[PDB]
Amino acid sequence: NLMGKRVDFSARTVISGDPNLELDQVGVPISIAKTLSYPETVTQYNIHR
Amino acid sequence: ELAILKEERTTTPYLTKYERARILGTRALQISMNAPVLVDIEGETDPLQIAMKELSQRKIPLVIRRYLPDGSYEDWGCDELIVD
Amino acid sequence: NTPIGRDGKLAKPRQLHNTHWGLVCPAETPEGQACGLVKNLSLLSGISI
Amino acid sequence: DPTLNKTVKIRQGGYKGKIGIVKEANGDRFRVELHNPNKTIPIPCSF
Amino acid sequence: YVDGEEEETIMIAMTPEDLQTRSLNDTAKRIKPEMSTSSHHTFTHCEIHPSMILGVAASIIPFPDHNQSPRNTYQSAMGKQAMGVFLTNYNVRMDTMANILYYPQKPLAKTQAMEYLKFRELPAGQNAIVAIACYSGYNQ
Amino acid sequence: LMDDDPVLFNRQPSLHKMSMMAHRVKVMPYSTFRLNLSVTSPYNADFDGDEMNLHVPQSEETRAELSQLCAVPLQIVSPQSNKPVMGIVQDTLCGVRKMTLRDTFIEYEQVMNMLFWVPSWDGVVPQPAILKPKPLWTGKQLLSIAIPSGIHLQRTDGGNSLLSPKDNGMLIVDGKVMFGVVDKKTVGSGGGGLIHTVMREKGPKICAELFGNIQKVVNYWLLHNGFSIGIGDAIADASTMKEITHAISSAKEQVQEIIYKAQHNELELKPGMTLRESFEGEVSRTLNDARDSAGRSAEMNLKDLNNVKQMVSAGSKGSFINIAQMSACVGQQMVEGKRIAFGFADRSLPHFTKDDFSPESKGFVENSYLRGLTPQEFFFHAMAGREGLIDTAVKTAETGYIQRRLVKALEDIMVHYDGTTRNSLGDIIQFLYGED
Amino acid sequence: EPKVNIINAQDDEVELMLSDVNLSLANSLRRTMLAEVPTLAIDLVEIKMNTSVLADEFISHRLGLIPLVSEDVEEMKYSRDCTCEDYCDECSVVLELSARHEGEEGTTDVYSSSLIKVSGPGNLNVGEPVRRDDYDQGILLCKLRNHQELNIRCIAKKGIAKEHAKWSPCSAIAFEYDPHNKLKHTDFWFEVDAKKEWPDSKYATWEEPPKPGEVFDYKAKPNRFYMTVETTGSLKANQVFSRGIKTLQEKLANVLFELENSR
Amino acid sequence: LETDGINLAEVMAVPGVDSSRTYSNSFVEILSVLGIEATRSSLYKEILNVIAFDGSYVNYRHMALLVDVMTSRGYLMAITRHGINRADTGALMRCSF
Amino acid sequence: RHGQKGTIGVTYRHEDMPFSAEGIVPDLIINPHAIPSRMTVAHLIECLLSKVGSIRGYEGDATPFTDLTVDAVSNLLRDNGYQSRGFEVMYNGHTGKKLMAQVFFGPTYYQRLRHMVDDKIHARARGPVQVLTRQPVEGRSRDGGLR
Amino acid sequence: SALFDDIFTVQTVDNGRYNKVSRIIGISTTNSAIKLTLDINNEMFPVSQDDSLTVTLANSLSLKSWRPPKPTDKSLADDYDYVMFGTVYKFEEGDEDKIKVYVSFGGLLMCLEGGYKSLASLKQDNLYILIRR
Amino acid sequence: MIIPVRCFSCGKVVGDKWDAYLRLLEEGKQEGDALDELKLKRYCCRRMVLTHVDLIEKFLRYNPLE
Amino acid sequence: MNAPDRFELFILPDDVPKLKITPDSRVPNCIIIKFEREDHTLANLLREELALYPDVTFVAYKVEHPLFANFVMRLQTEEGTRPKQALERACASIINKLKTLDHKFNEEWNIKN
RNA sequence: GUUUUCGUUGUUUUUU
Ligand SMILES: [Mg+2]
Ligand SMILES: [Zn+2]
Ligand SMILES: [Zn+2]
Repeated sequence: NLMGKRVDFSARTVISGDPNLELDQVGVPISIAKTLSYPETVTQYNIHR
Repeated sequence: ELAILKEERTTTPYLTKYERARILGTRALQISMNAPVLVDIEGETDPLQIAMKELSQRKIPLVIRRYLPDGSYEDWGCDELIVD
Repeated sequence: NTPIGRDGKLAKPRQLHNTHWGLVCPAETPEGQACGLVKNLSLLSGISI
Repeated sequence: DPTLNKTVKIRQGGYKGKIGIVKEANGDRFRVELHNPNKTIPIPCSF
Repeated sequence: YVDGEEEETIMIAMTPEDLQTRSLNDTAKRIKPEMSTSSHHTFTHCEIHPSMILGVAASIIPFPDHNQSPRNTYQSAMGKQAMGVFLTNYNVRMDTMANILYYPQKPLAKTQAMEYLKFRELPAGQNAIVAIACYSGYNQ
Repeated sequence: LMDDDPVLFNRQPSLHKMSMMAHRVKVMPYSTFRLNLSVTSPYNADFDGDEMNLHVPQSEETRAELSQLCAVPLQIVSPQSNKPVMGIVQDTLCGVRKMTLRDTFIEYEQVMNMLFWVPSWDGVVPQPAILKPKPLWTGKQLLSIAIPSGIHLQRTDGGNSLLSPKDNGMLIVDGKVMFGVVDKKTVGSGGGGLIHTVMREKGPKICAELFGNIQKVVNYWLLHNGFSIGIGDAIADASTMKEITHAISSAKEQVQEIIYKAQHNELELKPGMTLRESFEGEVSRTLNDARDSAGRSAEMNLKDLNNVKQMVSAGSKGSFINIAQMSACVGQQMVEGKRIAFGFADRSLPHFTKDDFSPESKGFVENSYLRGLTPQEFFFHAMAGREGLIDTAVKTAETGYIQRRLVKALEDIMVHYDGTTRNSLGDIIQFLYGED
Repeated sequence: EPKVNIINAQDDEVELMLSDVNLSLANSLRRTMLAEVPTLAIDLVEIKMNTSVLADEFISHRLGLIPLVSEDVEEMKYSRDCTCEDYCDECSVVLELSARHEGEEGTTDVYSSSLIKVSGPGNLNVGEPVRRDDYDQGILLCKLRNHQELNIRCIAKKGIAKEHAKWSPCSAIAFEYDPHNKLKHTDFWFEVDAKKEWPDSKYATWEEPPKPGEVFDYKAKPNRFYMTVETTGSLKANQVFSRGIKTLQEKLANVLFELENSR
Repeated sequence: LETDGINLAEVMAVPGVDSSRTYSNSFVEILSVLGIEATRSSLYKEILNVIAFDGSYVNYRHMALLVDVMTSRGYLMAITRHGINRADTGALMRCSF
Repeated sequence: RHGQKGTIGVTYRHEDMPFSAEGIVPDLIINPHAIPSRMTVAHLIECLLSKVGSIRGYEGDATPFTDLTVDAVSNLLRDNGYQSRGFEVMYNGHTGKKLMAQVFFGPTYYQRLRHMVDDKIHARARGPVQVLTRQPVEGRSRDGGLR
Repeated sequence: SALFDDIFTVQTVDNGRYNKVSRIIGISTTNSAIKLTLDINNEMFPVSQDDSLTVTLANSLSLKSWRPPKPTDKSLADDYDYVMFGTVYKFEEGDEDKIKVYVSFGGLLMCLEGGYKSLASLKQDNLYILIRR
Repeated sequence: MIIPVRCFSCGKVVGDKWDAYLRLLEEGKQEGDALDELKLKRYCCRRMVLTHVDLIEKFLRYNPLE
Repeated sequence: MNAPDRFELFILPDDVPKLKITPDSRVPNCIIIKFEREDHTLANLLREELALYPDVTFVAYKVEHPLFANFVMRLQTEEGTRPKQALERACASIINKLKTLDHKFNEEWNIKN
């Protein structure tokens, strides 16, 4: 439980290869992104957004 | 006794990637908390680009504190570190 | 099944031996822990009653 | 909302002519499940 | 018959042909032994069909004598994990897991014993037109 | 979770720091994780059924830290042996091998399309190598277009000349391919490589975009050429097998003479190695020589067009002895560092007489996969394969144990502002990290 | 400039000599016919009840795989276009099949003939199940045994093969040109020689075999192509050819219309 | 000369033998006779000999630190439970091992 | 049937695949890389003889230790008016162009495997945890949190 | 504008492993000791041994993004029948009179052994190689 | 288990010919010969029916619950 | 479960145009055309016809990624001709060539029967 | 009206 542990905001699936993808890039299934979320402050630069 | 005088800051004048990133993240979080911005924001709505800009301009108002293995700390100002 | 146990890695048991000639499937075997120990009747092996 | 849990079918749109059921109707917008596809889609109330 | 221990004290003819002492040069075939160190042979038994030393899964591979043994073992293990037709009464049986190919095909290249295994009768795959090529770098 | 957002990237087992990275989100439909094919090398994985793991940041300081530290380009070079870890691989690698073939010519509009395939293109089309009669471009030209400017490279392959009579050797100036056929030794993960120098000079971003454009153009050209393989690639002409058979006969004669030597109490004893053990060593050396000469003759027979030969030359997959065993001869069987033993009393199989020692009589394979394997040699190969798989299964676990123990051994050590190497307790290990 | 010379034509197939045109254009037109031909296939399969031994979705899928007489598919609107609530006869067609096996022994082999055009945007000659012959029951659909009834009601809708391969009107469409590799667009693999190891193209007659000493002309270009326009039966190879041409033409007209409108 | 079995002190002084370059494959005898640092030298030598026997290379500094770490106290700290746990470091670590 | 596991990279439409002079497109494409690495000679023999039978209309025995020569199969195929080694010219489907090489092309028996893609997809942001440790629960079936 | 000119009889032609391109050896019939090696596409310009070939080099053919050659425009190449664009990658300052000028035409190499004055003008970067017939 | 409606590869409708193909089989006409009769040239087509396995009858063999 | 819709392969969304223009500042009289709901069928066809034009300096298209019904092309017509006019010229040229072949095929099918 | 929950421990199997 102390070194290793189950952690939220973590996903697992099969890998895929793509020449049309950047080295640092990665192809993310859309449903995963919708499922996952990033807490983010309400700032003026994005308030309308 | 705890700090080290400004003159004997024997540490390199460059900024470690460690401290560099710590500074960048700290500044980005600060601005994201509506902190006043020491540089201008044109369209860089995201905090992190603003933080990187303020760093390149060396306009980040923070001071390092480098704890030596002996335990003593020396304090380096963000503006004086040699950004590489 | 080989009820020898996994205590002690060793190589003799999991290793194939000439004396399975025509007795167990030489190629089929489990992977990892079960590899080399569990066996299978060859297509012409017959068991005495 | 008691206008849910009932058979509903589409009159116009990209999936015109598909049966479905209503699950969530937070407000002024209806989300519907479909039978042939194992998916649930939004759609305005009027379609 | 012969058990493991009985196998040792006997001399078998690995083929029906090998019983008769033979007397050519084909580059598309395996190579048989020389067998010249002993001018005299007293054979005792013969191999009905040596390819019967396999397992049920192992025998499904075509020409397994042309690939690496580990590959054969892998195919043997995995074949038990490909979906297909295993029973006829599936519909009546209430099972937690059951998956069936719509159109199982008896493989074009089929071994002999498969008749005994009904695999042609109970196939678990399809024969598909294939190309061995690098098309869009997505086949890697 | 919006696109381009930095996120973590973790695969197992995590042997070394390159086993994990952080990436920029690019959401697409379908339910698999899509990876630029170069990333695989440090991940040492293929699409044979491999999963993946990821973690998403929930704060900005974390997001900045990832972006600035775990950025994949930052880790292009490997301190492991202070060299690049990734490299151009597989379809791209073998394809680029063929792009750089001297008699490589490209049509105008085709060149136009590839040039458009580079998002890092200058917008300035190069002149063709030939202008009369028909304007044509060489793949070297497009490759140079991909490369950034101000780049330089040379490599003298085997003491060659500047004229490169073999088309071997390599030279780049200002990122312009001067000559040579690109290979793993050039664009692999080896040290000093083109990729390495690009990293060193043009920093991370340029070297990563280099990989991206390389994939783009290489794969596009290949597509518009295609590449395949056929069974015929693994079969030689009759005279070649004749020579192979003569060599095999000579080697077996050598072994038989060694047998007549040892049996009459005439074979000399090796230092610290018994007459039986000397005999075994001599036999093994003879069989190795036999298979080596045979595979060498076969390879020599091969035509350059052979997809197998093209492939070994490209080296993105395959090796010489692969050809040797595929076509010429699998060769001698080895078990625990020895031949096939007498699992039956005084013989390995009931189908052989007692007390035989001919190469085949103790585990020599003369055939190849194309020739098929007789049951005895099949079984010896199967024994070897079972042994090897067992050894792999044992080694992976034992090595994992060793790695765990070691990492526990040195989990706290650090370099410090003083430059010393001290532990959590502060006891200095090295007076200077690497003395440097 | 474009030329046509039918070598062999048929209801299902049209095999012609297309020359004096571009390789790219020929490929594009082939793609147009194969994928860009709207057609009509069983889409909305609906079971009032069933008793057969096969999965309802399996039967539905096999039903979609049924080519339907699609002569007037050009005329009927897409279902999406039509503004009527639900479908109407002008935006979809109604067929029905309802087969039962009676008798404790035997097996009633349901056939596509059992599918019947209940409705459809008349008098459009559409929704008619395609058959090799009138006596040809058609494709075997289902086998009903003792006390096995089948009642179903389906709705088909006009669509394109791009949307789903069931709409593919052409069973297959080959292609070639320059069978002698005069343009040398391919490198011929071999061990001794490509010539004695490679067969000869069926269209090889249309082009002479290049002379031994003839010097290569790098101005040689793909001019004469070879074609056979198969149809799965829902439409005629000539109708398929013409309709694919018309679809390409309409796409180009729309593209230029956008060119003028956006400006 | 390459010998089977190791008897460091006895052989080194043998006539006809380079006592100044005599080497043992066993670093334990190096510590016994040639103290700590030469023991570390033979240690690393054999380590790399095994590691690079394949020809594969690893950056020196890492192996240097490794051999250094296990020579810190001046004697052999064998990599097992006893030596590492015998370390005077924080209990929370040594126990965790 | 030769340990050649593979997952679906991507699907191409009928037009999208490259096509033979006969118009035949492959059902699936594979990486030439594996063959030299894996030495699946029996795989090539299988595809060849499969094409031979399909052309000839029969089912061939695949029993090993059988002297069926690949050269004999080549004789039969060349008799069938086909490239003895299964090479076939193939065309870019996207442009219709010839492809500069010729393609080993044919049928082969293949097998779908239980480990379907969605069998494994899983995510977790917040939900069930172990009461004993208040930590994310285990198991994809049970909202497992990545260890 | 010809930075160099000479006519060469092909001593040997070498396809070697390559087929579309042949490596050739020729000596300037005008002057011996001018050893020229060149790489040229067999098919696009076939040749054979002992072929006397005019050889000429000019830095510019105008009598930067490349564009299809308008037939309206003329060029020194209009007189020639096989033309390459190349780059000067080694202008050797060798022996007393052995100056080896090596030019790469995007992969096509060439060895030019000869007098310095014969090659003194050829200390350039991008040279067009011009061959008659 | 039943005949496919079309040829996977090209999409040629094939189900109808099955009964006819089976009839051709009844008289032991050679596989290749019968295939030729059906005007099924492309082995992309020939393959399925050449190795198509039909087992719906085994389901009919089972006494249906009704 | 994340797979995109099949019917959208040809349906253009209302908010987006079928075509999108963008001038290429990096070189003179060069534009960039962003494409939607189109593939090699139209792309290569238009590209070849245009490439046959003499008044074009550059032209090239590519599909960014197969999963998306949208690709791009970078045209540059020489100074006199702005790219858009050569594009519509190629459109009309292919229109007339296709109509010619259409009437020809009508004639040949009519006569053959 | 906001709000709001399913078990363990084992076993065996494979998944790399
Ligand atoms: Mg795996
Ligand atoms: Zn309507
Ligand atoms: Zn077909």
